[PDB]
Amino acid sequence: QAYVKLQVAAGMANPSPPVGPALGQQGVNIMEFCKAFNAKTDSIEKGLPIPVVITVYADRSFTFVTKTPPAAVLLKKAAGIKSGSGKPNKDKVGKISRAQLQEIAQTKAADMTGADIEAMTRSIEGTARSMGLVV
Amino acid sequence: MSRYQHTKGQIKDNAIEALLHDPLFRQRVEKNKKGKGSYMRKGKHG
Amino acid sequence: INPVNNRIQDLTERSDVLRGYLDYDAKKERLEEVNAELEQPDVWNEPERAQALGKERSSLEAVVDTLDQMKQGLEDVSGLLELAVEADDEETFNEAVAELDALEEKLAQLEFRRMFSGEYDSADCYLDIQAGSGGTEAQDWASMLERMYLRWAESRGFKTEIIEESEGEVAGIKSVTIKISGDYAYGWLRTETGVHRLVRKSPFDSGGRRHTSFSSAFVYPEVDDDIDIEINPADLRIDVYRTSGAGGQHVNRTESAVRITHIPTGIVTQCQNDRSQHKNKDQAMKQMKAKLYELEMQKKNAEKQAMEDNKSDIGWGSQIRSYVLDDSRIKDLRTGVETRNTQAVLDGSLDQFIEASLKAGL
RNA sequence: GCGGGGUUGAGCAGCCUGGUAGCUCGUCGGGCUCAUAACCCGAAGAUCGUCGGUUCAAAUCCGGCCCCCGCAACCA
Ligand SMILES: [Mg+2]
Ligand SMILES: [Mg+2]
Ligand SMILES: [Mg+2]
Ligand SMILES: [Mg+2]
Repeated sequence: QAYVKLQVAAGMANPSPPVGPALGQQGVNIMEFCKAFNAKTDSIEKGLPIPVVITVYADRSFTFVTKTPPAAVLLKKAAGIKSGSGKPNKDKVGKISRAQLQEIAQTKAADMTGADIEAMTRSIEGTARSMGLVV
Repeated sequence: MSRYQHTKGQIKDNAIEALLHDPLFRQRVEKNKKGKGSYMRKGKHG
Repeated sequence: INPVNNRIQDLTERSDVLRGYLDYDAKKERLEEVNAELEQPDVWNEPERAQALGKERSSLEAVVDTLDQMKQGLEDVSGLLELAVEADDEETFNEAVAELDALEEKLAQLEFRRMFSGEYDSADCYLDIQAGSGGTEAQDWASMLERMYLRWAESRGFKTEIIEESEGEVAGIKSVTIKISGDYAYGWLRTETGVHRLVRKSPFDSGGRRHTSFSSAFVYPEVDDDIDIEINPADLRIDVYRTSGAGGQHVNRTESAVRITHIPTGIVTQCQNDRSQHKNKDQAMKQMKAKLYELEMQKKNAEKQAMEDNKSDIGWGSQIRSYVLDDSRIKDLRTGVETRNTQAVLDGSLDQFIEASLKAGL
């Protein structure tokens, strides 16, 4: 019932330019969602994007559960690099160690779909590779 | 801001150049206060 | 750290200058309103509008954001400068320096964008200098200007080349064309297009009077001469028919004459010079080709003429600088920057004027 | 289709029986003049359209290609 993941950084309260019409497409107001996001945020950290479920009921008071922050951003943070996608195999822009990746993995274990953290780590590595960085 | 009505007619190749060969950008030489073109029959207040 | 400090000091000033030229507050305001509009869901029903709006916004945002960053980065550097100095922690100092460098680079990029926005701004140019109506004095002035330009170009790094030069019979040069090769040569010089106004006591005058001579500079980019592509058989309509008068039975029967026609343009070329149809066609085809070329040239001319007319409409505003050597003050009329070191300017210190002009976008 | 041509920046030579780049102007540096012109002196400057060939050797002889200039392109 109108559930879609679509939002920018957590600290930016009330995203008017990027999301705008998308969050207030259905009957739910612009104020509420933003407020909810704000409420969510203060327990952890700002700057990073965070996705959340948007089950828009007929009553309008929607139910929601947060997800872990996206992987790509985390990877970038780990790196200390901004842009590292252009021409990956032809010339290596960035590079990361496995240990770091592993460390990164373990912190998202609640939302991550797996029991063995090894699997998670390898997924993360794969993701990193896709981006452009060689492990 | 009013348009300067140049004497070149229809400008074809280059406008600035045309203007330069125009009265607007004519040479101005000052009248000498002393020297050659310097004699004044009557003063400014004469 | 003295050089570093100096650099830091400079950078703030530079930023301020950029802001001034940009008209930053206005831009910010625009971004705001545009953003608001975007946020409103009714805008995306009209597709053409919406995309345009989006396009508008992003650039504005970039402009603002960059400026904001510039403000902050400098401050950070300053904060860390103290650490570098008194506390004497090396790594921290290094980091600060790095940040400054990065920030500086960013600033440069924005300013570069501002300056060299045009299509041909990257290309090499032909500086054309033409002396004014005066006579000898005017010629001399022109020559001086040329010299100055040459000095500038060399300083920059550009490769100068005197393509054509008409000399003055007494002194100075009547006219001169100079090819100025190098990266962003046109974009650097395009602002110098205009009339330049010298004021000085003439050495060639026997009276020794103060003369006010003018001389034009005109910078145009080396456009690539696009090849004249041949027309298609589909675009042409080809009649063939009998010829006028002539002599015989064979002539009466045969259809040697050829009338080629352009469907897009409505131009025609006939030919019936030759007996052979084929030859006539060839001739006719050639004629048609020639005509197309002429039409393309005509079009080019007309467009140019419009531009010229437009330029003329500015009139007295084509005068961009004023070199007063009696009272020793150079003034750029459009930007308003002044300097009393006239001689220096002449020698080729135009960066102060040029840069400002670029910033302005004039 | 048949001839003639492309040579310092311009206009002309040589090519005439292969090996020598000449004339007039122009350009550049000096002079004369208050200065400029004229005048005087001294210099520089040419892969001979281009590409191949024949030669010990090519502007020069032969051919191809590009461009120019003549002519001829008829008796139905
Ligand atoms: Mg000749
Ligand atoms: Mg001989
Ligand atoms: Mg020889
Ligand atoms: Mg003389």
